[PDB]
Amino acid sequence: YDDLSKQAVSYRQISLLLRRPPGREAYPGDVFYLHSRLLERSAMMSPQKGSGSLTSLPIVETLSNDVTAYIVTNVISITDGQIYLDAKLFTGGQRPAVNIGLSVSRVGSSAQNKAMKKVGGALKMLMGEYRKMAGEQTSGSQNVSPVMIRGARCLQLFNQKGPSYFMDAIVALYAVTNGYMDDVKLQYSKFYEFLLLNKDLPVLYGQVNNKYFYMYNKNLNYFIRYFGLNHEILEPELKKYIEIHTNLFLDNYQSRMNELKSDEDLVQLKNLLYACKRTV
Amino acid sequence: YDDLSKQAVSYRQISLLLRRPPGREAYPGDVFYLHSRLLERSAMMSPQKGSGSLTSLPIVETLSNDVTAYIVTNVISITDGQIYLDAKLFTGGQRPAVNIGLSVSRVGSSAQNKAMKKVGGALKMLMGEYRKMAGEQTSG
Amino acid sequence: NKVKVPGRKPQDEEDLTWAEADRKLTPEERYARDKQMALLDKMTSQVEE
Amino acid sequence: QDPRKFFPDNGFRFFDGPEDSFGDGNIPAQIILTLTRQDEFILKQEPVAAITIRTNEGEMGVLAGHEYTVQQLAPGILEVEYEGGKKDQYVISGGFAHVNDTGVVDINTVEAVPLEEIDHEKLAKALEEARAKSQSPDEAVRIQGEIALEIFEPLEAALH
Amino acid sequence: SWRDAGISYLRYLSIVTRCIHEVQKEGPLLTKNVRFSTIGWKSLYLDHGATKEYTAIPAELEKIPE
Amino acid sequence: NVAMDIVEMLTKYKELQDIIAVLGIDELSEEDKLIVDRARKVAKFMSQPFAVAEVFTGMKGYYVQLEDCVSDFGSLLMGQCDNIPEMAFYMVGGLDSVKEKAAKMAAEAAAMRERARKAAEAK
Amino acid sequence: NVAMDIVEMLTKYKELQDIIAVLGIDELSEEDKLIVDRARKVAKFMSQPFAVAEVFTGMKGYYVQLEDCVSDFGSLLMGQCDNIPEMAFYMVGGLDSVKEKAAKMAAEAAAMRERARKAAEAK
Amino acid sequence: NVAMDIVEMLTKYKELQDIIAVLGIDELSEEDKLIVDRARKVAKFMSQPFAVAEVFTGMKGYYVQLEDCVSDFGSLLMGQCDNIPEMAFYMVGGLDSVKEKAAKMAAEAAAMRERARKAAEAK
Amino acid sequence: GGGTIRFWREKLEGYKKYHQIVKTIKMVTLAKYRQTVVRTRVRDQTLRYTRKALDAKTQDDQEVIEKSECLLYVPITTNRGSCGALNTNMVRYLQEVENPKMTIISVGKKALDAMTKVFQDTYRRTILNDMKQAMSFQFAAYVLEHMNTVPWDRAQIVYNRYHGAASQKLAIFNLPKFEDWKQKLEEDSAGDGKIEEDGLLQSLPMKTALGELEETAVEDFYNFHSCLAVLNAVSENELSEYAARIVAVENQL
Repeated sequence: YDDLSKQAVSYRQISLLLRRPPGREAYPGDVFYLHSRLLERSAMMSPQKGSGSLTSLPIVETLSNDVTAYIVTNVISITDGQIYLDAKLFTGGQRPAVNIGLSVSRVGSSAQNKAMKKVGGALKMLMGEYRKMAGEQTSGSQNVSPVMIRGARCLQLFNQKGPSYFMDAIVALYAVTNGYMDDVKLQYSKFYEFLLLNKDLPVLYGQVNNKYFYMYNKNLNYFIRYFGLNHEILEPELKKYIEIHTNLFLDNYQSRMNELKSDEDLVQLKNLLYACKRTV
Repeated sequence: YDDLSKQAVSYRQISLLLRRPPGREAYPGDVFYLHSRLLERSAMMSPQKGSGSLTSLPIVETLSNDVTAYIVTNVISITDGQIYLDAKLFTGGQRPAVNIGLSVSRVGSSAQNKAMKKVGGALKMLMGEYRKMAGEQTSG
Repeated sequence: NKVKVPGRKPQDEEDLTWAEADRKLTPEERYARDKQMALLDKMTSQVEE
Repeated sequence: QDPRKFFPDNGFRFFDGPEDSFGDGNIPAQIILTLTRQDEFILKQEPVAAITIRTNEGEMGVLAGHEYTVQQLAPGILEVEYEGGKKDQYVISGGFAHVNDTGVVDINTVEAVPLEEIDHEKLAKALEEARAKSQSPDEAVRIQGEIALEIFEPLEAALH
Repeated sequence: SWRDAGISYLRYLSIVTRCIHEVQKEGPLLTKNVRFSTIGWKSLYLDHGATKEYTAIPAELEKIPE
Repeated sequence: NVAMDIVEMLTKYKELQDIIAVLGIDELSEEDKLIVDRARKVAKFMSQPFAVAEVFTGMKGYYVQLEDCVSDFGSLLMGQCDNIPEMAFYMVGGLDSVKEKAAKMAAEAAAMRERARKAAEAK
Repeated sequence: NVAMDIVEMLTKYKELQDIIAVLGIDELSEEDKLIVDRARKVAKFMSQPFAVAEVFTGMKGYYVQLEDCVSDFGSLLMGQCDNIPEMAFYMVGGLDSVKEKAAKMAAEAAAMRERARKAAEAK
Repeated sequence: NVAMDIVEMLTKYKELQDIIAVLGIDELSEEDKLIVDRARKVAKFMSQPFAVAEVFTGMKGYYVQLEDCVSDFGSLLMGQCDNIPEMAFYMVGGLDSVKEKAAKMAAEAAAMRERARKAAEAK
Repeated sequence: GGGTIRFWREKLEGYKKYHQIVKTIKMVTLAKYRQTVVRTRVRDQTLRYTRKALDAKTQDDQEVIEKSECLLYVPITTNRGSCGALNTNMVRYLQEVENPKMTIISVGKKALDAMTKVFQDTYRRTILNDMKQAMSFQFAAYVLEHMNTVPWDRAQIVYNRYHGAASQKLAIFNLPKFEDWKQKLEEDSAGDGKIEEDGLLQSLPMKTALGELEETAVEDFYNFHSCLAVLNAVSENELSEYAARIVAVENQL
């Protein structure tokens, strides 16, 4: 549902022209029951009724980042969660501009999957620890904590333009929470992911000891989605893929990157990193 | 009176349901005159009238330490003084949690006794300086 | 040579900060982490001793 | 870039040192004393009739028109004598005395306290401590006791 | 004597000053003067991101630099 | 008395975030830093994992009895547990669980320290 | 990319304005004051004279071309032009005009210094 | 003119009272301490009694005319009445009455001196 | 609209609390300034023979760099901020004077984060006096013992001179090297007395009488006077800090 505030302006027009009494912010008063009737139809139906479902992703415009307007409160009271998009972060560079402090979900682990439950349980703790430190201008540049590193890398990974496959996300977040992407600098956090998902380095550089685990098939997702990476068979192969990817990266690409001093090559690299932020 | 803010809400209900013209914060205009009908009956009577007296201690609840509200501004405009309690002091062990700077009695010393005027003048000259000193000193 | 200011560009240094996190509580967090690390190190020594 | 926006002053120039004289042919009648502890003076260009300093070579005595001589001050006492015949004794902790032919004295020290601010009772305790420290065979304590005794012995001799 | 032991003239002056501060009477002047002998300072130097003490030149007067 | 003392401490805690935000922790007395750390431990300690919040927390709930609920807060009120770290109080029940979590965190910290030692030994 | 980086820089400058107006620029880290000087140069550069406003700005109007606008902002973004003062970016179009204005201002400031020297000598 | 000069004097005295609490009265120049004394005299001179309260406090009231007040404040601004102390101006009306108070103060001090001197000399 | 008014009310209370806090800082700094101003009556007398010994004509830089091998610049910064432009102007002077042969040993915490980000390799360390106990001759002895780690050929001690409560300007002490000072002392003791710079004093009799003085005593003379110079610098910067903080706090208010 695109802007429901417009759906309420239409109801206000209809009501007030029909000589209905106004209310708060000019609305008739029963504009809450409107969205209630609309959104309570969302459900995950019982097996008696076919195990069907329909998700609802209503959209509400906001004026100067206020959540005090009548319609916004009426809808937050109805909807389970919310995905708060802040202009200060959109304008602040990062896109999508979700604010985790104000965005929540009242379903949690039960919605997401086995493979994603463990990663989210790690990421929630990492972000709760990183929120307390991230306000500090990094001064202990070598004395920085692991959390300050992993949280920044995860925020880099959160930058997107389009969607991402499940297999193309769990591995990228696993490398962050487990610290495999700690030696590379922040700016290269997404070029790393691009090579991790679309340019298999061990298959290129010949370091192929893993039996099956490679990020080219796109069908391993349905094994991760069932067994989970925290399993006897996927965990060691995952480690013996990511560690060689990090090693080959740090050796060949990171070293070549830091050696750039020319303005032309530096800008070429800059545009490449932004492009990797976009496509991935 | 515990308390007149709710008396005002009741008057507002009675008025609006009877379609009396509304006003600020959906209160009628003469809601001030209501409390003046009441609080002005409090008085120290004359020696021609038995020398009786009626004191009043009207309570009025604030919200987020607001004093610019309508009922509060009216009762302050009416009363012969005021008492201002604070929650920041109620939580800090200062119970009663007064705010001496905002608490006022226009009846300053004529109410006090012979023994109390001296002590109260001393405590005023003490607290007026204690406030200036504690406000500017560090936490340490 | 002047300054290695951080930024989004690779020649610039890491910007580990997060605009979402508040700066008002940062000094209290710094002091808390320093005190906690000191206590943990002292506990390491006390457990060995 | 701005071409040298800053042009700092030399701090030496904020002081007013005496200018030495050759062949002036006039002898001062009374010196102009200036005693300074760590940074602050206790006396600024006071007329003084005489002064008496202690050194490693021995005790010296300065009067008006004394020859230009610059030398250490051994840690001990320092006597000033005004034109009125009175006196003022000061304990010091090293320094350098700069005398002038024109009649100026700059006794720059690290400390300067009158004898009146010292008590013999408190001194007697420090004496045996410094002595027994000198007895202890250890380079860290022996030298410290020697220095403390070096400053205390003239005090114990002068208070008596 | 203390000369060849390595300690400089200025540490010797400071020790004599500390002794004079010990012996002198209780009063305002001693309150002014104890400040001029007590040891509170340090040295420090920045690592890549952290602080570290440069303890090669000690503040305590008994010791000798190396 | 314990409740009123905690409520009296937290108001000073507010008045001291008012200051630390500007000056810094260095510009407060040690008697003030003590109550700052105590209130900072109390605020994190009064957090509690619930059995219903297993979905969000991923941690089993704890049922804290009232008597233990006073002995623990009073022990923290009078400095009886100041050597214990701060985060050990985060999202636990009684004081026994706090000491368990402190022992845990010290174990993982020694693990990171010796792993850094072995990483320096390796390269 | 240049536009997004410019917008990010101005976002940080807006957050730092809350401190600059209260304390001052001196209480910022070296990185932050560099970011402030750069964002101030960006904001001043964003202004340009128009032919319509010749009555007011007292300057001939410029038509900054699109291709020349990106290279200028990118050079101002990569630190390629930091020795230029801030006021050189005010009410100009293109970095070449900025350098011309900086030359004019430097010449005028020098000439004022030699004029003051001549006046002091004659004084 | 007299009123505007008094307003300027009082504004300057406020600025200097925002310094005396900082530095001290000796930090000011010889001109500034003069206007400080004059402004204190002016402020004490504004204090006027009232015939309304004459029964309560006992002191008389003074109905001072307009032009006489102008001549008084002009004399006090011109400095031709500066030898008079500050406390004489307190709670009086007109320059022709503060002089009575000053004569009373001087005679009372002389009487205390005569009393004390003879009391010490007799013993 | 309720969120807007609540936000503005919270910002109002924040500014009020911030105001009284800054007012408290002003009171503390005022107490320290009223203590330290007692020095102003008594200063300006201890360094005059030090001037006479160490001072030389204004030597242009570019010749000093070619003459020398490792200069030294000692900036005396503060321990805590809200001072003004003292630290920033010191850093600006040094990056104005920056040359391949320099080394920086500073005094203060604010010289630790700033200089290291401007001067990567030349900056070495700093010295910190927690000002609970007033500075001393042995603090300057500590600073000399730190400076002497280098075989420096010239030491430019930068500091802030307190001309008045509204005037805290820069100032420098250009200290020579001991061996060079002794050689210049001899070469100027031989020839006649002729000043080569206005405002400079003749000291030929002093430069002879020091020749009458033995070697160890002349080394002690040098070190003692350099220590007094450092001490005057520290005291003047202390007072300048406490005087400029009031200005940089009233403007904040």
